[PDB]
Parts: sequence; structure tokens; C-alpha cells
Amino acid sequence: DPVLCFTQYEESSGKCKGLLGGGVSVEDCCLNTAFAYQKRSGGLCQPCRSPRWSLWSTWAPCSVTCSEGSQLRYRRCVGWNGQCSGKVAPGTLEWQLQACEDQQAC
Amino acid sequence: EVYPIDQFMNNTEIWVFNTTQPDPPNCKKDKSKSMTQTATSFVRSHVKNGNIIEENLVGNFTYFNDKEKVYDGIYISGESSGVYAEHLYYVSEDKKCGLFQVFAHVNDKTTIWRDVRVSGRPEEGVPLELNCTKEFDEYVKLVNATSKSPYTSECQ
Amino acid sequence: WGPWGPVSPCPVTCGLGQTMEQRTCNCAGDATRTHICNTAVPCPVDGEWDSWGEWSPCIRRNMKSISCQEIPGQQSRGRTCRGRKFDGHRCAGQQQDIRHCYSIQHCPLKGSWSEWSTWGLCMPPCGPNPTRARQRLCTPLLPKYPPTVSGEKNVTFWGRPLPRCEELQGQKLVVEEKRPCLHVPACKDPE
Ligand SMILES: *[C@@H]1O[C@@H](C)[C@@H](O)[C@@H](O[C@@H]2O[C@H](CO)[C@@H](O)[C@H](O)[C@H]2O)[C@@H]1O
Ligand SMILES: *[C@H]1O[C@H](CO)[C@@H](O)[C@H](O)[C@@H]1O
Ligand SMILES: *[C@H]1O[C@H](CO)[C@@H](O)[C@H](O)[C@@H]1O
Ligand SMILES: *[C@H]1O[C@H](CO)[C@@H](O)[C@H](O)[C@@H]1O
Ligand SMILES: *[C@H]1O[C@H](CO)[C@@H](O)[C@H](O)[C@@H]1O
Ligand SMILES: *[C@H]1O[C@H](CO)[C@@H](O)[C@H](O)[C@@H]1O
Ligand SMILES: *[C@H]1O[C@H](CO)[C@@H](O)[C@H](O)[C@@H]1O
Ligand SMILES: *[C@H]1O[C@H](CO)[C@@H](O)[C@H](O)[C@@H]1O
Ligand SMILES: *[C@H]1O[C@H](CO)[C@@H](O)[C@H](O)[C@@H]1O
Ligand SMILES: *[C@H]1O[C@H](CO)[C@@H](O)[C@H](O)[C@@H]1O
Repeated sequence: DPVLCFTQYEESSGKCKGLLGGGVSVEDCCLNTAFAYQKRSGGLCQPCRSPRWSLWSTWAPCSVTCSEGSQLRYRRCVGWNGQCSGKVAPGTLEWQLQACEDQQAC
Repeated sequence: EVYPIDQFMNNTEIWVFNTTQPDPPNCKKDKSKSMTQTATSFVRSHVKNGNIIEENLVGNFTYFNDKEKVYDGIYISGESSGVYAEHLYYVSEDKKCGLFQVFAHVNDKTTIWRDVRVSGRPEEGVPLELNCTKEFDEYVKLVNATSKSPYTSECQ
Repeated sequence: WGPWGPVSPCPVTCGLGQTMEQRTCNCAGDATRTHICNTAVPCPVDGEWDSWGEWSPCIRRNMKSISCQEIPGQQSRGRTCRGRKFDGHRCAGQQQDIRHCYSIQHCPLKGSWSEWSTWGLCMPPCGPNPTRARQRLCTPLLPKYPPTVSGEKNVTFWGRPLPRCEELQGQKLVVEEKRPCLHVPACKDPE
């Protein structure tokens, strides 16, 4: 199945940049480890470098009116031809849930 | 490596030949009476003002090593000098010399010392294996400890 | 439109590149048409450091045992250059990490109860009824050893002692409190 091959991956908010085109296999795209690929025209961009966890996102806001609430954060296994820490497959997310208080918790 | 304390202590008499214990009593020795699979029951003896004092103790075998396959230490409850733990860290090739880490706690002071112990009556003109005594001498030099021999030939 | 000219030589020496052909009006539409070219040659892949991993045991050359004593030993840990391939660069930097240590490995010590830790994370995240935990721990009374120099060099405490404290609420090592995390948002995947 042909993928979309890009010349650059953006380490921040992982996105493909510098489109080459769309009729290539992953193997040929990723012959260059600086490259990145996309499954089909607008989905998840995976870089061709070896898999490694991405940086945690910033904390999403926490669901409160005035009280104590909670908030989420995530990171993703991103890359190709391998596995991240803990025998995990590319694309798999890891989540962290933190308690939160915006105000004095009235 | 880890030498078995259950093998070293399955002998009739173990004498303390040298120690950094502050002001130790004379003729400190252990006499095995009956060892179990997880603990050894033994008699700890020493001399105080010419009087022989005997404590009937139980040392529960445990592991201080990482592999946790060979017993190398004992916990002791109610030892009169406050010794709560002993760790065998060296045994000589002839198996007559052994080096011990002794942990004691008596009235809000926990302290440590080391012993050279002999699995039998020490001899007069036969010194222990040079590696056994040399490691202890190096410890004494590196810690600025004062060493004393509780043993004499007059010990019963 | 004239005829398509030849495709230019692929401008890369490994992996994929973009080659174009041109035309001349001899005209609406494209004068140029680009293609992906495959070299079929893999590019070099630079190696990348693994993580250090665990410290080796604290030992002194020609001293069998240091534990529970104010006697510096030293320790090392290693990491491997992984993934270097098709003539990529070797890793830069030190392969081995070394430091001076004090061994308190398996030393039974008198303990006192620590103050409460801060609340941990909500576990399991996104799971059903996620709850977080905090603990009070039996901390051994740490020795006041000097961080002087065996050359001036640092000496770090290492090893897991076996701290002895009076029992607190039926536990000898760890007292744990749980608490639900409340008003848990749902883990909407962003794709
Ligand atoms: C031509 O020969 C190849 C074997 C490579 O050594 C090429 O260098 C590579 O050029 C690409 C840029 O497209 C980089 O991604 C690689 O890092 C670089 O090694 C050389 O130009
Ligand atoms: C997430 O956790 C910390 C920051 O909170 C960092 O080690 C890194 O950003 C990681 O991805
Ligand atoms: C989330 O937690 C705090 C924000 O309060 C920061 O350390 C950072 O924004 C992190 O992503
Ligand atoms: C380009 O496309 C084809 C050749 O591949 C022909 O129809 C013609 O040469 C055109 O200019
Ligand atoms: C050039 O492209 C094609 C010829 O192949 C036509 O659409 C038209 O002739 C244009 O000039
Ligand atoms: C090794 O050194 C420290 C770990 O102690 C970190 O910066 C990182 O894990 C590195 O691989
Ligand atoms: C060894 O030193 C300490 C543990 O005492 C940690 O920073 C880490 O485990 C390292 O590998
Ligand atoms: C446990 O720790 C110390 C005693 O070891 C005291 O602060 C208190 O008894 C606590 O429960
Ligand atoms: C933890 O709980 C409260 C404060 O959070 C206090 O009783 C004390 O600090 C304890 O360690
Ligand atoms: C647990 O609860 C509050 C709110 O999250 C924290 O600020 C604090 O760390 C406490 O241990």
C-alpha cells in the first residue's frame, strides 16, 4: 500500500513537511531516516527514524467550576521499524492523569 | 561472592579472635547447639569480672546478598550486648577464619563493628590466612578504629 | 506544446528524490512535471545512545566488602551505540560512566517515619474509577558522611538499606493512603 513521503518531520506537534508525493512504499521512503511518511492523505505522520517516545503534551485544562478537578496529558510512540520502551507498537499512546486546582478550591 | 553462615556456624566452637567492638568482654565465643533450616539455636558465652555469662540465643538466617540463594547472615533478638544482626562476608580457604559485620543497637545508639572468628580453638604459633587478616587490618586502618583481641589461651 | 524533455539525474545519492521534466510552447497548463526518483541505495543511519541503565555494585579494588562503612568505593555504568548502519556515524561522547560511592546496600539501620509524600498520579489513567495514592515511608537515619575527595571527586550514597522502625498502623515499611481522582475527563484521542 503506497504512502505519502515527506522530506521533513516536525519534532514539535509531529507533522509532515516537504511532500515528495504518493506512489511509494514505506521501505523506499524510509531509506532516508530523515524522512517521514503518512498512511493516507491526512492521517498520522510517522517519522522514519527509529521509534522513540515523543515529549509529553502540555497539560490539558482541568474540568472544574471552582473546585478540585483533574487533567490529562499524553505522549505517543512515533517512528518506524521497531518498538518504543516497553515492547510497544508505533502509534500507541500513553496517558497520565493529574489532579488539579485552578482557584483556592472554594 | 557469599560464603554460607549456616555452614560456618555448624561447628562446635567459634571464638572471637579480634574485634573493633568498643571495650569487648574477654573470651567471647559461640557454641552451636542445634541448627534448623531457617535458624540456628546457639549459646553465646563471655567473661565478666571472672564470671562466665551464657546467653541462649536464636539466630534467624537471612540473606544480605542480591542473589538470595546462599544464607550469609543472622538476625538475633534480645542479645544482651544489643547485637541485632550479623553478616558473614568472608571465610578463609581452610574454613577456620571468618570475617563478620556485627550490627548492634543499645539505648538509641546503633553501631557496627567487625570480628575475626575462628571455627575452633585458635593456635599459638599458626597465624590465620594472610588474606583474612589483611582485609581486617585494612578496614581498621581505613576507619581509624582501635582493635583488641578478646581471646587468651586461658579461656575455658 | 513540444515534447517532454528527458528526466534530470536524480539529485540525491540515497533514498528518494524529486526529478523534473520541462516542455516548451512550440499553451495552457504545466510546463514542468515532477516525479519521485528512487536511488534504491539506503542512506547512512547514525547510531544513537541508549540509556545508561543501572549502576554496578559499589566495590573497592582489593577490599571484599564496604557495606555499612565510611569507605569510598567506585562504580560504573555503560551504554551502547545502537542502530548505526549503512556507514552511519559512530556515537560521540563517553561510553562508560564512573563515580565514587558509599555502600549502604542491605545495611539494617534504625529508621524514622518520613512525612507524607505528595499524591501520586491517578492510576489507572482513563481506566475505570481512577484513584491516586500517597505514602508514608520508613526512612533510615542517614549517616553524615563527608562528600570530600579521595584529586577532588564526589562520593554518592548507593544501595537499598533495610530500615528498622517501630510499626505504624500495622505496617513496617510503607503506609499507603488512596483517594479517588474526581471529575475525570475522558481520553479523547486527538486523531
Ligand atoms: C550521497 O551518497 C549517499 C550515500 C549519502 O552519503 C548522501 O548524504 C546524505 O544526504 C541526505 C540528504 O538527502 C541526508 O539525509 C543524509 O544524512 C546524508 O548522509 C550523499 O549526498
Ligand atoms: C514528560 O515528563 C517530563 C516533563 O514533565 C519530561 O521528562 C519529558 O517532557 C517527558 O516527555
Ligand atoms: C503541565 O503542568 C504544568 C502546568 O501547570 C507545567 O509544568 C507544564 O505546562 C506541564 O505541561
Ligand atoms: C509527454 O507524455 C508522453 C510521453 O511519456 C507523450 O504523450 C508525450 O511525449 C508527452 O509530451
Ligand atoms: C499541452 O498539453 C496537452 C498536449 O499533450 C494538451 O492539453 C494541449 O495541447 C496543451 O497545449
Ligand atoms: C543516562 O544519564 C541519565 C540517567 O541517569 C539520563 O540523562 C539519561 O537516562 C541518560 O541515558
Ligand atoms: C544508580 O545510582 C542511583 C541509585 O542509588 C540512581 O540514580 C540510579 O539507579 C543509578 O543507576
Ligand atoms: C515511626 O518512626 C519513629 C520510630 O521509629 C517514630 O517517629 C514513630 O514511632 C513512627 O510511628
Ligand atoms: C501528611 O498529612 C498531613 C499534611 O499533609 C500532616 O499530618 C503530615 O505532614 C503528614 O506527613
Ligand atoms: C496531595 O493533594 C494536593 C492537591 O493535588 C497536592 O498539592 C499535594 O501534593 C498533596 O500531597
